[PDB]
Parts: sequence; structure tokens; C-alpha cells
Amino acid sequence: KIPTRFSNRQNKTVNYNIDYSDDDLLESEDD
Amino acid sequence: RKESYAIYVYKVLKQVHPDTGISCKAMSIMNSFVNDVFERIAGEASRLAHYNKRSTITSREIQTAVRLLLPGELAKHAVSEGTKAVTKYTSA
Amino acid sequence: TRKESYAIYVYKVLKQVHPDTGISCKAMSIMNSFVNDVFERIAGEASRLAHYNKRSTITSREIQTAVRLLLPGELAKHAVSEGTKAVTKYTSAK
Amino acid sequence: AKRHRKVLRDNIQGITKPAIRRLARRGGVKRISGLIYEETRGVLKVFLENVIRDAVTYTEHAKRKTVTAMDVVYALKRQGRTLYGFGG
Amino acid sequence: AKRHRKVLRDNIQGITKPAIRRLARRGGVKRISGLIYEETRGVLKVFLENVIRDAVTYTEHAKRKTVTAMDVVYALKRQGRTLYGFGG
Amino acid sequence: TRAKAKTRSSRAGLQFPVGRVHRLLRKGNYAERVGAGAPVYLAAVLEYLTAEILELAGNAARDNKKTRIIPRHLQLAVRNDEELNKLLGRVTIAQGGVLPNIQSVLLPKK
Amino acid sequence: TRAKAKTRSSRAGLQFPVGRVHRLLRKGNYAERVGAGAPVYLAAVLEYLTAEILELAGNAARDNKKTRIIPRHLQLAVRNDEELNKLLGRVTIAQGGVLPNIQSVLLPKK
Amino acid sequence: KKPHRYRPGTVALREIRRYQKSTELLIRKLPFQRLVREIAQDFKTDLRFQSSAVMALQEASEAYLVALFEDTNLCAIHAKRVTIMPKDIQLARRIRGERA
Amino acid sequence: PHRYRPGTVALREIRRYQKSTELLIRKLPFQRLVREIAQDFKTDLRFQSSAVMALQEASEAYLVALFEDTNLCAIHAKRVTIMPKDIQLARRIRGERA
Repeated sequence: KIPTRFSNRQNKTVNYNIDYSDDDLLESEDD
Repeated sequence: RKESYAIYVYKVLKQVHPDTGISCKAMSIMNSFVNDVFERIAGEASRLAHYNKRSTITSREIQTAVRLLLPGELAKHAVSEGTKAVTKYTSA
Repeated sequence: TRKESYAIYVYKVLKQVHPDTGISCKAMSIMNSFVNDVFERIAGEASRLAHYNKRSTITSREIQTAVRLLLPGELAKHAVSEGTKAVTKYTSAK
Repeated sequence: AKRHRKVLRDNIQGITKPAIRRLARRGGVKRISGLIYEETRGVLKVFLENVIRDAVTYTEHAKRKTVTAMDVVYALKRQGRTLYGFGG
Repeated sequence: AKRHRKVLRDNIQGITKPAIRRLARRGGVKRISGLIYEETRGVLKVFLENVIRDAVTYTEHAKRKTVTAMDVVYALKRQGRTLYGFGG
Repeated sequence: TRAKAKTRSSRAGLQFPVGRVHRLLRKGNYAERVGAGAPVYLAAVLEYLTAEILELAGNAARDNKKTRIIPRHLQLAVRNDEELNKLLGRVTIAQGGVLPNIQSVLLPKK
Repeated sequence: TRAKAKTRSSRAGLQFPVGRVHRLLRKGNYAERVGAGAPVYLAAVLEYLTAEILELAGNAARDNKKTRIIPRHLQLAVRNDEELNKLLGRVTIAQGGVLPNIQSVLLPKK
Repeated sequence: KKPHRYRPGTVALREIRRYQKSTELLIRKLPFQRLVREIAQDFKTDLRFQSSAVMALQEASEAYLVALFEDTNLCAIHAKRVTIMPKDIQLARRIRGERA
Repeated sequence: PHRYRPGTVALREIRRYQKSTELLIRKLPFQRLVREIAQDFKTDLRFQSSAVMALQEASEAYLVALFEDTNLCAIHAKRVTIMPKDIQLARRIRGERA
């Protein structure tokens, strides 16, 4: 459940979600 | 009888992420990474022992190789980790 | 203090290739550094070649393979020659 | 003349134009000129022969005729391009 | 206020603009913009901290207080910048 | 009357094998002698680096809604952390891909 | 009788010391054992590379009206040779300078 | 002969965003095997190849070409262009030290 | 008043300094810079003279190679004047920056 080990290094959080949406490109796609 | 690092990497993974698995290719990559870091640190410590006319490799040579190869906060956190492991191993 | 170096051997090789040409001390330091660097590179590659093949000894085959790996192109091709006959001449004597 | 040679010489042309275009798309390239592909094929051939020569040297040191994956890993490692996922 | 600090902090300004111009002349540069010198001072400082930090690590391993030239050669060789003419 | 044998990893409080690291140091042609605390220290450093990359890769797998770490998650974890990126700068991870980024001059408009 | 103690360099017809190379290979932590022909081969290769640089450096000293090889002549000999510029391509020679090279764009147009 | 043609560049941006997400090899396996065998028969005859050796060669070659294309794109952007040219590849390999 | 056109003096300096071999940075400012950089790592550091000379020779070698690649970047951008973005591009492609 809860991890027994963590990191003491002061890293910033990183969004690792590499899923992309082409909704900002619908101007030259369907509109 | 393949002499890998897979079970120890698995135990470390269950320490940091108890409900996350790992594929075979990722395990091979992790084993290659551990072997690469081992040979880098051991080669740097061997060079450090040869530079100082010393016939032995101690924890000081490993510590200096860690501070030479690892950058930034990785270096000092690995030094703290290895130092407290050596302290725990000596006292007991 | 006896400090070893490749000074006299580089000097006599120079007298072979250029009998009327001298050399400065900084150039001898650079030549000594070159010989030490190439020795370290070839010996390290031969050590790795012996380790990958699960062999406990370094032979002339390992040095030949290290020379073929490290020395680029035709510089290898003559040097592989230049080592080999020397080994052959050593076999003619010892 | 139905008979010809078994060997093939235009195997560098097997790295096609859309393959180089896909490799440039992975590199973030938006527009590609038409002279890119021959230069890319020459660069790939130079890199491949540089790796393959060292791998073949590692193979003949072991007195073998089969180029294993470990020889390719060592050949890539010596020139400073460490590759993971095949050394274990 | 005749008294001031004994230590000096503007030693990166001791690498003067004519010195950077001479370095660019040896590099073959014909025309130099006015913002080149600050960037050159920055990259020289970054390179010097890297080499000096590795050399200080090599010094501190040997339990010494002085920094020898051989430690500098070790620090440069560890960064893939081997230097001939100072021993080794 | 031999005592109850316990591993050196349990003495050092580690998960990585101290004895295997000591045997690889002794047979690796690094020095004539190997000290006692050197395999302990090196196993601790290797375990810490494995812990850092495995935690970052588990975070990468969680952010992509997956329960198993694949080479893509390891590549994303390594390349998104700059200290691990410059530790493995000359290292190619197979089946890892690249970081998704597009240069700002290639974007169409505002 | 002990056959007057003929050296291995004279047996191999070399000028580089075979015995010193053997001692440096044995004490250099490279392998458990060192073969007999390995120091002969390595000394011959080192002697050939030394002769190859020194011939070109003597030619560079002769072209500059000098009877003494300085670091500048070594740098000119190394950088002007195509295959010596790949063996020492990541190597700085002190007091060596650079090759005189000006790009053709920067030349004046007549 | 249909309407609603796409602007030149947004399709390329779609393939940029698509191929930077995926991780598969972008070169077909059989032409790469033929290329590797054709290159390798110059150095030595009667050479056998493991499949994992060719796969490692393909992974390394694709990574090298992708990194070179990133440096080439930076070269082309630096020259106030958005089209890559052989001089951009030449400058990237010269600065990298391959042509130096 | 005798004058030279802008550029021929630059070509004369390029021909002069590519022939010479001495260091183009003065000794004491570089020594002061080395000591200032070194005192941020360890206090009370002594220095051999040959260590400062080796650090110097490495520094001019690195900067001359960087200026060569900077000139290549400037020529590729159809310019004869080097810019800080040329240094940034050279260090980016070389791999030192990113």
C-alpha cells in the first residue's frame, strides 16, 4: 500500500502524461 | 544460473512502489544500468588507488569516485546513503 | 630519486628517423604523455577483451585486437604488421 | 535475359523516403528538403560501417563467424554510445 | 572611506575584452559583437568550475591542501579533455 | 560451534548483495586488495540510484495510467530529471523513444 | 655460463623496453596473467607510433628552418595527418597552437 | 476530388506529435537486415547474425538519426528557416566532431 | 590621414595569432580567477604554478575550439559577426548546454 521508501532529493514535480489532444489544431482540421 | 540483478531491483521497486510491476525489457535495462554504474565507480576508484600508489580500494576511494561521477544532489545523497550504510555495518 | 620515463627510447627512435634533429624538453614531456596514454588505452582495451571472453591472460592476440579497435584505419594496418614480425623475431630468439 | 545476379546493391535504398521522414518527425522536423534523403543514407551508412567493423573485430577475436548482440553492444560502448536493453 | 574589502570579486573582469578578442582571432573570427564578452566569461567560468571542482576532489582524496598540476591533468582527462605536456 | 550466519546486506541494512559486489570487485581486476567497507558503500550507492530511477519511473507509469514499468517510463523518468539525464547523457535506452517537444517557431500562430 | 644476459628488446629488434612494458602490464591491474609476446607486440606498436609522429614532426621542423622539435611542430604534425587527428582528436597539446585556417567567406573579394 | 484541403504544416505537426509519443522502430526490419548484411560482407565473408544483434543495431541507428535530426533542426532554426537542408546536417556533424 | 578598411586588420590579427603559440590571457588575472573559483569549493587552497598553467592552457584550448564552432555557426547563418546565440547553438549541438 503505502511505500516504505521515499526520496530526499528536492526535485520539482513533473507531469509524465504524454497523451496529446489535437483539439487546438481543429482550426485547420475540420473548422 | 544467469547471475543477474533482477531480484534486488524488484525488492527496491516494492520498497518504492509496492503495487507497481515491471516488464522484462525494463528489468534488463535496470540490470544494464546497475552494471554500468558499478563498472564506472569501480574503474574510477581503481584509477584513484593507482594515482595515490595504494594497493587497496577502501570506502574512501568509492566515496571519491561517487563525488567524481555523480552530479549535484545525487552525489551528496549517495554519499550520505553509503556513509550511513558503512556506519550501520561497522556497528553490528 | 629515480623517476622512470620513456625519454631515451623516444630519443633513439628520433635518431633513427631524424639523425640530425634535436628535441626540446616540453616536446619530450608531450611524447612521454603520448606513449603513456596509448599504452593505457591499448592495455585497457586488451583487459576488457580478456574479460569479455572469460580469459585470465593477456596475449598478443588481445593486443592485436586492441590495436585494430583503437588505431584508425591504415595506422592499425601497419602497426599490426609492425608488432607481428617483432613477435616473430622474438620467437626466433626466445 | 531472365537470368541476373543474386546479389543486390541498392540496399541503402531500402531506407526509404517515408522512413527518413518518420525519423525526422521523431526529431521534431517540420519541413524537409529533397536532398536530405541521400545525405541521411550516407550518414547512416558511415555510422553503420563504423559500428559493424568494431563488432566484426570483436567477433573474430572470439574465433566466431556469428555476430552476437553482445559484440554490437561492446562496439557501440567503445565509441561512446552505450545501449541498454541488450546487455542482460 | 579609505578602508574597503581585502578580497576581490571581479576577477572574471580580469579576462579582458582584448583577451577574448585575441582568443577569437586565434579561432578565426573576423567580427565580434559587443555581447560576446559576457557570454565568453560565463562559459569560461562554467568550464573552470567543472575542472577546478574535479581537481579539488582529486586533491582532497590525497589529504593535501595544495592543488598539483597532476590533479589538473586527472580532472581534465576525467572530462575527456586530455592534456599533454604536464606529466603523465 | 559456528554462529548463525547472517548476510552482510542485512548487517548494513541494504537490499543489494554486499557479497556479490565484493566478489565482483575482487575478480574485476581493479586493485590487489579490496577493503571491507567498499562493497557495503558501493552496494548502498547502487541501491540508492536504483531507488531514485524506480521511484521516478513508477511515477511516470502512474501518470500514464499503467501498473507496469515499460522502457518508455524509464526513458521519461531519466530524461525529465536533469541530474539523471546528465548521468546518462551518452546512454541509449532501447524502446524508449524521445521526450515529446516541438520548437516554438514551428507552431502555427498564437 | 649465463649467455651474457641478452635483453628482450634486442631479441625483438626494438628500441622500446620490453621488460618495462611487461612490468607495467603486470603491475597495472589489467589481467591475472600476461603472455610472453604481449609486451613485445605492445612495445613494437608504441615504437611504431612514436616513429610515425617523430618523422612528421621532424619534417615540420625542417619546413620551418629548425633543427629542434618544439610542441608547435608536434601539433602541426598531428593535426596535418588525417589518421593521427583521429587517434589524438580529443587531446590538447600544450604550447601547440592551432592550424592556420581562415574560412573563405571572411577573405576579401577582388 | 474532395473539398476541405488541409494547410501545409499542420499535418506535419500532427506527425511530429504522433511519432514523438510512440516508441516503435520507424524503419522496416527486412531492408535494415539487408543493409547490415551488405555492409558486413565487406569486412568479413560468411558472417552469421543473431536477430538481437540486428535489433540492437537498428535501435542504435534510429537513436543516432533522431538525435542528428534534432541537431539539424536546431541548425535550420538558427539560420531563420524551417526546412532542413544538407548543410544543416553538415554543420551539426562538424560541431559534433564527426566531420572535424 | 592613413586608414585601413574595417576587416583587413582583423585578417592580419587572425594570421598573426594562428601562427603564434603563446597564451592570450595574462597570468595574474587568470590566477586570481582560478583562486576565486577554487575558494568556493575548499577554503585555504594552495596552488602549484604548473597547475595554474595547465588550467590556463586547457582554458584557451576550450575557448579557441568554441570560437571555431561559433564562427561556423555564424557563417551558416549568413553572417560574419558572431553572436551569443551562435555560442549557445555551438554548445547545444556539442552537448555542453543541453
